Amino acid sequence: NMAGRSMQAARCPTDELSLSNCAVVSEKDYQSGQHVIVRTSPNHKYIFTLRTHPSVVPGSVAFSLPQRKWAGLSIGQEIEVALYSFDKAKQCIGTMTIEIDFLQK
Amino acid sequence: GMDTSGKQAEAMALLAEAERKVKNSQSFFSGLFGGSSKIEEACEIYARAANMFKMAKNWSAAGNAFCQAAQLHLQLQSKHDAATCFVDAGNAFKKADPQEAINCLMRAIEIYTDMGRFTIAAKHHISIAEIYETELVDVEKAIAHYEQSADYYKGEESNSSANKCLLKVAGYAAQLEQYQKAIDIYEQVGTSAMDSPLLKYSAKDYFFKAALCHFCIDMLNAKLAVQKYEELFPAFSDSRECKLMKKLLEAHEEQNVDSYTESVKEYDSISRLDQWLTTMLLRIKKT
Amino acid sequence: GMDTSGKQAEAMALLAEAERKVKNSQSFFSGLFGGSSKIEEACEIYARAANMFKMAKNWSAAGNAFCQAAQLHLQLQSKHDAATCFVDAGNAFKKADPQEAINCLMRAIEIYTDMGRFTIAAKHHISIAEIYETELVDVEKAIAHYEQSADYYKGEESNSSANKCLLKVAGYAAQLEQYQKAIDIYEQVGTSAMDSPLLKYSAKDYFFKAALCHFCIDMLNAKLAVQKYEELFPAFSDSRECKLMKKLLEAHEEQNVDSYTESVKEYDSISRLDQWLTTMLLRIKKTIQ
Amino acid sequence: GMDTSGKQAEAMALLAEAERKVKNSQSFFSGLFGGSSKIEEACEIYARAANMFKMAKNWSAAGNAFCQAAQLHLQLQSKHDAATCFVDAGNAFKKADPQEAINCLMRAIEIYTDMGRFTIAAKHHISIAEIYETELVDVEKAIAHYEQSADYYKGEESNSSANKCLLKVAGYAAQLEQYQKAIDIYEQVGTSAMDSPLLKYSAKDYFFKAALCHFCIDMLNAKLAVQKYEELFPAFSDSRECKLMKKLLEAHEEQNVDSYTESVKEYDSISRLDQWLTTMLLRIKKT
Amino acid sequence: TRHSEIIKLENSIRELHDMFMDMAMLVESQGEMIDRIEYNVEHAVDYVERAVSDTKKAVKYQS
Amino acid sequence: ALSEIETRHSEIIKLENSIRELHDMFMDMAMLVESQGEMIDRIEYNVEHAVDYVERAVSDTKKAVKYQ
Amino acid sequence: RADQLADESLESTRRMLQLVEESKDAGIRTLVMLDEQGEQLERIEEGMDQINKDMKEAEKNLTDLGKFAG
Amino acid sequence: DESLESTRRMLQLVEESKDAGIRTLVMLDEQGEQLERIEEGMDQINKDMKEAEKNLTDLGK
Repeated sequence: NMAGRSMQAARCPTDELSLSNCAVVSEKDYQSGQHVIVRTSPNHKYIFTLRTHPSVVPGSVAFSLPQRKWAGLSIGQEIEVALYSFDKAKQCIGTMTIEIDFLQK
Repeated sequence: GMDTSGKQAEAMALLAEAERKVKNSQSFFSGLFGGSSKIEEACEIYARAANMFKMAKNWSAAGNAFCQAAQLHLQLQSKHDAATCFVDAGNAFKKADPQEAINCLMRAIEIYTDMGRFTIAAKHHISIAEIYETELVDVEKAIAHYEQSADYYKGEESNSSANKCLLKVAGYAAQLEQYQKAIDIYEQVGTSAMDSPLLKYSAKDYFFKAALCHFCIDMLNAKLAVQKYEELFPAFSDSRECKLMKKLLEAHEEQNVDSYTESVKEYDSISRLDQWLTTMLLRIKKT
Repeated sequence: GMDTSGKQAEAMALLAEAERKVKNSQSFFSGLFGGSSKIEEACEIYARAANMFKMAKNWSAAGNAFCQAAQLHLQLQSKHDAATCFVDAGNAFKKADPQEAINCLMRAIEIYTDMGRFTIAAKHHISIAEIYETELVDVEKAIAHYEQSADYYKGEESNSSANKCLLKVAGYAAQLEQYQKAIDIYEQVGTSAMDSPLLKYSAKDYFFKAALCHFCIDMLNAKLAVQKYEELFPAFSDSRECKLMKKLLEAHEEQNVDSYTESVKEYDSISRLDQWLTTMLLRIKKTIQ
Repeated sequence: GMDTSGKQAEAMALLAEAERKVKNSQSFFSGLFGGSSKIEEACEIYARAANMFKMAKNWSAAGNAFCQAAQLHLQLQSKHDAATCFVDAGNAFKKADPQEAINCLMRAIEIYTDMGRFTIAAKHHISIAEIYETELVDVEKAIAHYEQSADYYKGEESNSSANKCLLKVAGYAAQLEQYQKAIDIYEQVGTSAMDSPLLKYSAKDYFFKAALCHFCIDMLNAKLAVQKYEELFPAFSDSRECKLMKKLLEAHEEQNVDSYTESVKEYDSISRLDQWLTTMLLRIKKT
Repeated sequence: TRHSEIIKLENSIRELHDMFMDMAMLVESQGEMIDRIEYNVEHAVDYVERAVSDTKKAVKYQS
Repeated sequence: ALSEIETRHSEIIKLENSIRELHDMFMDMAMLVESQGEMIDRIEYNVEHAVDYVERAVSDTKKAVKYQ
Repeated sequence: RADQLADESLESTRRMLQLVEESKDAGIRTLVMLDEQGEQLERIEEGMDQINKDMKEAEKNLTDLGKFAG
Repeated sequence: DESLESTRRMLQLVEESKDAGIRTLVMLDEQGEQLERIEEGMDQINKDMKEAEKNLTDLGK
């Protein structure tokens, strides 16, 4: 976990979790709220917040379609996922500017 | 011959005087111990009796006589003759009852592997795989036989035969929905074919098939895979396969059935499709 | 897999058996003097172990056993079987160690040509050149091997194989070596196909290649050779390559890079490149000043 | 280079030991009567010496050694090996000096026919005809060899092989201002190609040639020949050849040389001719 | 549209011509191999027949 | 322009004919060469079996001579 | 624009005629050629089966003779 | 209009011929591959038979 483990990408199981923007994980692998860095390549690292779900098969994280695409995650693909720790004294977002557009025309 | 059954009855009698010969082995060879050649001619009469059984179209009797001759002759000597007799029995058993053909072919396979003959062994492996396919329904055993035969072929750099066997295996696996093996094979064979000029005209088809298999599992990665194929081969996009794949994947972003239905109908209007592609498309495009 | 491990175990057992058999064989030759069977049965054990070991998926020791058995068979004045085992060991080493395979195959080639078989020697030379050039980056030795194979083929009027080898050699020379050999070989192969039963029209490409090499040498030689081929071979006159070459030469004459670039672009669009003409054309363009 | 120089050095050495072998072997046969093994050994020494001469790039001496081995072996009452040695000597003599190659190949053909095998005899006959044609100008000997080979091929029911020789002979006969043989061969092959499911396309071609040569005599006979061929081959008129020939006939009827030449030039422009047709047309135009 | 389809025809006919150019040499080389193998097998059969027959007569009649 | 289109009609007729000749031609090719392939397979098998048989024959004969 | 129409039509007809006839004659020569290899394969098959029979019968009779001698 | 459907027929025939010629190439290649193996086997048997018969005949003396 701390050093990171190879894992297979999975599809998000439920709509609510997909709307939560949380990387759905297996309870036996991670715990809800944990932050993990997904290494898709030496230069491609992404940070996700982990949320547990009973249907998550061991050894995989369920990613919603937006998450996968943004991070280029392919279902059934292998990625290296390692625990990532935030520096809250410096990484607590005070002001975030978010672009909003209708998701569907 | 339709009227050669009187001498096939006489040939049952010939196998019977072979029986008299084994009776000699029982009692008379004590004084004829040097008559090993006599046993050989007994096997010879066995064989020719079996041969005219074959001429009389009595497949079961011909195969039984072949197996008996093989068993008698394989007295720890002349193993090649025993293997030939066993494969002849298997060929005779191919029609009518082929199950015992399987075991006799397995024995011949073992004999050849011990001897060191590999092309014949792999050919018999393909033979048993195809008889499984056409007569029985087991496919996994056929898959294993094809894998083993391809391994034997590739051991001696027999690249083309192993490539075709692996292509058939990949097709079966795709039919058996094990897509990782299918994509690995379709793309290993495509990249190998593109290497030499003599086959550079075929890689496109393999690439297209591999793309479909890839598009079967992960839609989001299908675009990346097709881009990788296009950049790998500059002349892949120009082929109609890449354009049609791009049309399908870009239309699949929005839920309009008419678009891909008319695309596939238009493509079919230029040439008929096969069962594999049509079935794969029907299964996949449902969702 | 059980099959693998069992095969390796029995292979080690039978290799030890072969070693003790040969040592006891040396002992018995003086002790009882049974002749030379002992050694031949030892060689049979070696061969069986080697074959079943290369069935164990392991190659290097299989080829080593093949070479050892071949040597212990050749020391009994038996040559052809030893040479075949040498070739088999080279095939096994192909994927294990190129140097050992090459050495064994050279031994096989020399013994074969000593026997008097040229076609086998030429085939082995071609295999040597192919393996040498595919993985090891070098040509000149490959060129020599191809030339030797072509000479062996021509020794027995094998015109097609020698022609293909000479064509490959000339192509390699033109890519890297000087263009005199390429010009000669290309012209000869092109002119040796005017009465081809099935290739009565393919020589044009060869002629074009020759012309390209001439244009690599100088414009004057380019035009003189183009004319010579025009009169000597009337059909090439109506060839598309002839018009393209004339256009390219006339454009290069007046130093207008746009005309040359557009000509090559339209030619490629009309017909796909081959990755060998493109580099030649780029080299020609590099000397437009 | 150095390889050839060495090969030649040890080959001269081997020839020294070979002459020693023959001399001492006849001496040992006279003084001890050791059998005939020594003669065979001398024969193999001659064979290997000739082979290393060939490796040394000295064809004359290699062929001489091959001929010596062949004659000594046939003196040993064995022909097939002697015939093989003779044909090898002929092949060695093919280049450099082929004159004695002719005689040795004739001897090989003679021994083959005495044994009674025909196909190899016909092959050697056509090879000798090719040698005469390429290296000599005596076309009569080439004609004789070609017709003998055609006779052999036709007698052995090898129609396809015979047809090629017949066409060659017909062309050569037409070359030397003799048209009866050419006309007969052309018409016969055209008729034989009538019902061929494959060759039918070219049935017209041969026919056309005949008419041209048949036109060398007079006009009305050419008209009769063309019309007769047309009735025999109803589709023959479809091709342009008939139109061109009618143009030639009508132009030549009224001393319209200019139209004759212009039509010939137009046909050349659409489809260029060969030396044979061009020469025949100019000869026809001479009158 | 006619221009596009005739360019497609141009492509296809060019590839067909190139493919025949490819088949020709392979077929000729196959024939060249066939002739040599035929010669060698005929030599082998003749030698086998004569050698075995002569040796058999010689080793059968001396007794 | 009328003559041009008439000539092009003639050309399309000729093209149909030639593509009506090449297709059947290629089919003939395919069948004949498939037969050749089958028969070469058979002869190759027989040749290999003969090779093995003669090799073992010489082995056994030489051993029998050694017994003498 | 009829100039380009005529030019392209002339180019098309010339190229189609030449390529069609060339491909025709090419395949034609292949057709004529294949039969020679067919009959060569037939003859070699005959020869090899003759060899096989002769050698097999010779060796079996010779083993019989050797057994008789011993 | 007939010209367009004729063009369609030409496309169909051309593509069929190409798609079958490609496999003609392939099968020609396997035939060529088989030829070398059969020839090597033939040469090996000839070499073995010659040595065997000559050695036996020499021993007969």
